[PDB]
Amino acid sequence: MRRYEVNIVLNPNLDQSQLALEKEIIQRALENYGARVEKVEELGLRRLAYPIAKDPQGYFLWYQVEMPEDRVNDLARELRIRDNVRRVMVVKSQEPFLAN
Amino acid sequence: PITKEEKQKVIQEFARFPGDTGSTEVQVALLTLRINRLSEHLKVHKKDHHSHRGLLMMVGQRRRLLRYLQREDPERYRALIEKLGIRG
Amino acid sequence: AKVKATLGEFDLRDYRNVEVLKRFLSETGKILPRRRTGLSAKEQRILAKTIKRARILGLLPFTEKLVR
Amino acid sequence: AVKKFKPYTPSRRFMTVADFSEITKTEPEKSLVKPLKKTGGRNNQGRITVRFRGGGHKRLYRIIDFKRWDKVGIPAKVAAIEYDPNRSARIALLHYVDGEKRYIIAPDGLQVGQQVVAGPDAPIQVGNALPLRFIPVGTVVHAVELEPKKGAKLARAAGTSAQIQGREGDYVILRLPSGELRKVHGECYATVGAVGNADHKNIVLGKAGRSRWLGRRPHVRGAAMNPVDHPHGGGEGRAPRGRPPASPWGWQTKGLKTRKRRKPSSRFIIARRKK
Amino acid sequence: QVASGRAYIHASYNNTIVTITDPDGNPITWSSGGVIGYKGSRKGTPYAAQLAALDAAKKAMAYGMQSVDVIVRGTGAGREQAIRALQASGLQVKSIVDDTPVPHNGCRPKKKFR
RNA sequence: UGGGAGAGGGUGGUGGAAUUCCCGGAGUAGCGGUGAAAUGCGCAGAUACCGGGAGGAACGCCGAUGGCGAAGGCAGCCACCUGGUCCACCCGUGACGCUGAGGCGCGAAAGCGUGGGGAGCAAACCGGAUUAGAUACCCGGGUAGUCCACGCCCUAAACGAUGCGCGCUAGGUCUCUGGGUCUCCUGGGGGCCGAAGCUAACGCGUUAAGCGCGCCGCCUGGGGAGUACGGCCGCAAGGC
Ligand SMILES: [Mg+2]
Ligand SMILES: [Mg+2]
Ligand SMILES: [Mg+2]
Ligand SMILES: [Mg+2]
Ligand SMILES: [Mg+2]
Ligand SMILES: [Mg+2]
Ligand SMILES: [Mg+2]
Ligand SMILES: [Mg+2]
Ligand SMILES: [Mg+2]
Ligand SMILES: [Mg+2]
Ligand SMILES: [Mg+2]
Ligand SMILES: [Mg+2]
Ligand SMILES: [Mg+2]
Ligand SMILES: [Mg+2]
Ligand SMILES: [Mg+2]
Ligand SMILES: [Mg+2]
Ligand SMILES: [Mg+2]
Ligand SMILES: [Mg+2]
Ligand SMILES: [Mg+2]
Ligand SMILES: [Mg+2]
Ligand SMILES: [Mg+2]
Ligand SMILES: [Mg+2]
Ligand SMILES: [Mg+2]
Ligand SMILES: [Mg+2]
Ligand SMILES: [Mg+2]
Ligand SMILES: [Mg+2]
Ligand SMILES: [Mg+2]
Ligand SMILES: [Mg+2]
Ligand SMILES: [Mg+2]
Ligand SMILES: [Mg+2]
Ligand SMILES: [Mg+2]
Ligand SMILES: [Mg+2]
Ligand SMILES: [Mg+2]
Ligand SMILES: [Mg+2]
Ligand SMILES: [Mg+2]
Ligand SMILES: [Mg+2]
Ligand SMILES: [Mg+2]
Ligand SMILES: [Mg+2]
Ligand SMILES: [Mg+2]
Ligand SMILES: [Mg+2]
Ligand SMILES: [Mg+2]
Ligand SMILES: [Mg+2]
Ligand SMILES: [Mg+2]
Ligand SMILES: [Mg+2]
Ligand SMILES: [Mg+2]
Ligand SMILES: [Mg+2]
Ligand SMILES: [Mg+2]
Ligand SMILES: [Mg+2]
Ligand SMILES: [Mg+2]
Ligand SMILES: [Mg+2]
Ligand SMILES: [Mg+2]
Ligand SMILES: [Mg+2]
Ligand SMILES: [Mg+2]
Ligand SMILES: [Mg+2]
Ligand SMILES: [Mg+2]
Ligand SMILES: [Mg+2]
Ligand SMILES: [Mg+2]
Ligand SMILES: [Mg+2]
Ligand SMILES: [Mg+2]
Ligand SMILES: [Mg+2]
Ligand SMILES: [Mg+2]
Ligand SMILES: [Mg+2]
Ligand SMILES: [Mg+2]
Ligand SMILES: [Mg+2]
Ligand SMILES: [Mg+2]
Ligand SMILES: [Mg+2]
Ligand SMILES: [Mg+2]
Repeated sequence: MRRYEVNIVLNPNLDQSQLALEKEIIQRALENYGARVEKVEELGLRRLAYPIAKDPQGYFLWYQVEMPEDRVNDLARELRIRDNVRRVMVVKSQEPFLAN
Repeated sequence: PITKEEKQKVIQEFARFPGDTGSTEVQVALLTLRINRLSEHLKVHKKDHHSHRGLLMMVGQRRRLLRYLQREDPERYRALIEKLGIRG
Repeated sequence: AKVKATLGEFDLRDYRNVEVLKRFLSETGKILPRRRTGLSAKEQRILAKTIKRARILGLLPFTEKLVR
Repeated sequence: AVKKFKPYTPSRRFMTVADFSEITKTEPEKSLVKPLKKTGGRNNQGRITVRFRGGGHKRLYRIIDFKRWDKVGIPAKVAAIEYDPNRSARIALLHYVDGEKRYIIAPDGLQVGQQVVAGPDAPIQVGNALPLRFIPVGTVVHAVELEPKKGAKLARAAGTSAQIQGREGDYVILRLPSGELRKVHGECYATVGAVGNADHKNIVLGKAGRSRWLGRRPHVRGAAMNPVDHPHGGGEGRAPRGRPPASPWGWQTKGLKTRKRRKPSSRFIIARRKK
Repeated sequence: QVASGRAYIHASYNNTIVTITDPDGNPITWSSGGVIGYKGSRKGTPYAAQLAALDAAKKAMAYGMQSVDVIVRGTGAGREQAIRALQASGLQVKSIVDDTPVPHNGCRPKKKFR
């Protein structure tokens, strides 16, 4: 097991119930791939720096998780399988590096 | 990778006295463990020639240690290489 | 005026900190140099990578145009 | 991984044969084979209408499931990967948990023991059939229906694949094995992944007799014939074509396009092929 | 007809082409160092770019064009002269923005540019 | 044992800029190009502008006088797998070391084979100019190739033109990266300037080209010639 921060960005122009069906898919995906979800920070719609898929906004999910190191690629790829999942970034979690 | 737990089993199953961490046996054993993990990794990643240099350096290192233990103890040499299934 | 001064204590890896990180990009979207950033050698590499990530997550621009 | 031979005959020199590594069962499912009528290129009139055919190895035809919307939602187990002399792809025997058994053409990377399923809700997984409108854009796909419920017409030979490029209304945009870009209805089924046995094009027949085994009788050059036979016939000694290169029947055979202009599918061919 | 629009200055070391668009970027009219009888090296001079800009605005203002946001591309010597000309034409130059294409180290340049 | 830095390597994925092309819009008399031109392209609607699409390659800023690697070489970003290396504690083994003819493996670019891919670029090639000529430089085109996979080739100004290891002989200064008690002290790299000394001089100078020891490789006037013959390797080119 290792700790990863799974970033996901969704389709903003979705009702919260389509948005619910997508999170449930994600949920079952993290579930069936071995992740144990610690924290979960869901910032929602957010103004984009540049247009993504013709959309200046996205719905930003974030999951601190703990999964077997040898399946995070397959999981991440599986998150991308959906068309409303416009971005996914799984990162290795690190203790912070600070200034001041 | 090798984790601290598997690495200690190797030291445990090869220490001479349950505190020893640097004898020829525990070194040959520790190298043999790096090699096979690497030797297998190279069998999949055939173009990782840089890591292969690492493989040769550990092989030479173990061979020099095995050359030393055969001088000081042909009996314990033979005992070590069999427990690691090494000769070829 | 350097950015490490113009900001209190921050985490050089929170790639989600747009308010902290955007302060490290010129008016034209480029990663500022240490002569503007004020970070050290080792700090500058960390900042840029986490800037680079936030660009991929759409949190920071890769480039903005120049206004007069 | 095509196999070579040491040069212990003239022909063994260059001959190559498939490795058949992935084949797991070597006699066909008796319930799914019927006799394949060798034509020799002859039609119902008895006439040769395709020259240089015949005399090849006897074959049983394996019935292949080109629909698969036949059995929506019914999971199936890949039980065997078999040889099939009637196509370039290998074939896979599916034991549907239904108890029903069917052959599909075998996609690359398909593993005996895995499960496949057909339907709108099938996971985007190699071997699964879905209507085109539900496969993600960018996905590589094969055994594609050309028209809804008419059956898999596209990307069926060893190695081929169509790629899903975009959607427009009821239609999807496919890059066919030829590189042609074409509109195909979203209801048309396709199976995720490329056809397997992609090494099939690297086989070297190696001797004349191997073409005979395949039913391919020897081709005779027009230039080798006489003028009653062929445009290129005749001449004292050898002879260049001496006219635009023609078929036996007179039509030009270097670049002369032959697709019909007013064909209805033109409204669906986006861009002609490549290379 | 439209009142406000955008003014685009494509300007290389060869020429300076001004096209005035509408708010939607659809061109209202255009001009360049060729629309004023210069052919050749002269098409790339500052004066050429001035007349090109003046012929651009005088053609667009003749469509009711009053306000332009000035988008500037290239680096040719007729660049600054074009912006100056647009503020002197009579147009309500509401902006100047440099949108020169710059790759993030992409396609290999011609030998002339390596 | 516990830590740290890193474009070290391999695999899968993935982001934005940009160019080319296609489509739709809108729009008109040119564009492009050079020293100046022409070729080219453009009323068959180009260029310039917007929107959409495809595909390829390369990763701007960070970025450095930087880092890593044995060398060649390595630069978006993410994960996986893997190497080397450095530091601390001074815990374990007890000289187990150094080098290294052969051997083996690695080895820029180009080139070669079988597939694939092909946006840009561009040997060849064509055209335009220049010129006495111009099989060049400059311009417009342009096929290999550049890219991927696998297999070959094994070359180089493969350079620090400086083999490897150890020990010893002032410091000043800048920097990367560890440790400390964090002024500063100490390691390990990267440069600079310089003591003694070396050097034909230029220069070198704790990153020796100084003082020593070990081992290896190599030189013995220029041309002929890295050619011939032989032999080995290679598909060939050609290498040794
Ligand atoms: Mg998606
Ligand atoms: Mg963090
Ligand atoms: Mg053979
Ligand atoms: Mg033989
Ligand atoms: Mg042989
Ligand atoms: Mg097979
Ligand atoms: Mg029967
Ligand atoms: Mg029949
Ligand atoms: Mg009949
Ligand atoms: Mg009859
Ligand atoms: Mg009859
Ligand atoms: Mg026929
Ligand atoms: Mg026939
Ligand atoms: Mg067939
Ligand atoms: Mg078959
Ligand atoms: Mg159709
Ligand atoms: Mg073929
Ligand atoms: Mg046959
Ligand atoms: Mg034939
Ligand atoms: Mg013939
Ligand atoms: Mg004859
Ligand atoms: Mg007859
Ligand atoms: Mg006749
Ligand atoms: Mg005739
Ligand atoms: Mg004839
Ligand atoms: Mg004849
Ligand atoms: Mg004849
Ligand atoms: Mg003759
Ligand atoms: Mg004859
Ligand atoms: Mg001829
Ligand atoms: Mg003739
Ligand atoms: Mg003819
Ligand atoms: Mg076609
Ligand atoms: Mg000009
Ligand atoms: Mg450690
Ligand atoms: Mg158009
Ligand atoms: Mg013309
Ligand atoms: Mg007209
Ligand atoms: Mg014209
Ligand atoms: Mg393409
Ligand atoms: Mg001690
Ligand atoms: Mg002792
Ligand atoms: Mg090489
Ligand atoms: Mg090469
Ligand atoms: Mg090639
Ligand atoms: Mg070109
Ligand atoms: Mg000419
Ligand atoms: Mg010429
Ligand atoms: Mg002449
Ligand atoms: Mg040229
Ligand atoms: Mg080409
Ligand atoms: Mg290769
Ligand atoms: Mg150099
Ligand atoms: Mg040399
Ligand atoms: Mg040496
Ligand atoms: Mg170094
Ligand atoms: Mg130092
Ligand atoms: Mg002196
Ligand atoms: Mg001396
Ligand atoms: Mg002197
Ligand atoms: Mg001097
Ligand atoms: Mg010096
Ligand atoms: Mg010093
Ligand atoms: Mg000589
Ligand atoms: Mg020779
Ligand atoms: Mg040579
Ligand atoms: Mg010879």
